[PDB]
Amino acid sequence: VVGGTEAQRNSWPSQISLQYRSGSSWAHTCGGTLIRQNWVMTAAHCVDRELTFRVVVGEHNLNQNNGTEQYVGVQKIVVHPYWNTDDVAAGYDIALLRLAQSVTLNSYVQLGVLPRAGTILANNSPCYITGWGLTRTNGQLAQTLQQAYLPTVDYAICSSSSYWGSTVKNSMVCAGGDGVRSGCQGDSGGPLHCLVNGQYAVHGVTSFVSRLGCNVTRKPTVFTRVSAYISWINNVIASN
Amino acid sequence: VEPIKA
Ligand SMILES: [Ca+2]
Repeated sequence: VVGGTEAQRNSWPSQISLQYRSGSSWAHTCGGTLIRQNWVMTAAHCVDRELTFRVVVGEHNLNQNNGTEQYVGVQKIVVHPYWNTDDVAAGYDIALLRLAQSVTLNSYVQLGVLPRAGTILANNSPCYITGWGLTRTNGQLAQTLQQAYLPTVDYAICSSSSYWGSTVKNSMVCAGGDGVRSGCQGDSGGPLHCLVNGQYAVHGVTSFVSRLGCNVTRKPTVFTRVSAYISWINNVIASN
Repeated sequence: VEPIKA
């Protein structure tokens, strides 16, 4: 997250760190949202590589013991069947991870609330992106979870020529684009949390930014629209 | 389009 502020420890308890094994250690690669005690929602592109993944819940600082973390292996990865790694702009950037164990819920570990199917946010709706992604274009990961205020940019505006043009689809949510604040590498797969009827729900799964840079004016961060996938998500959980 | 990701 570029232009973020450090999140409070208990603000976003559904945020997870998706990590891969790297030598004798683990490296953060993407975010995710805990949606069941044994299921995480993340981006398909985060799990294209043939790597060993684990999920950390209750995480705040990647580099220090918080006293709240639970670590769990990923047992099954279900990518959206229309996902194509060669074509992020086509959409379908979403995957579900079944965890090897069910995690324990507490102040630091909660299920993310998903929007009702088909819900579309009004232009300029208040949302926050969270994650440990780069804090600058071509920078380094955050140590502590960051948040940034990123208001939505509706489809009509987002798909206009000076924004994303044809690259953005109605199955996506755009947010931000102010040139200061944005998602960035390492935030992929994590949540966009938007306040609706007094309750935050996870309306986006972070998908992509401009090849030009993370915080680029009129290139808002682009997210998979969770509410386009409610049936898919329920179907996967039900059959697994 | 740059996935972000990591
Ligand atoms: Ca930690």
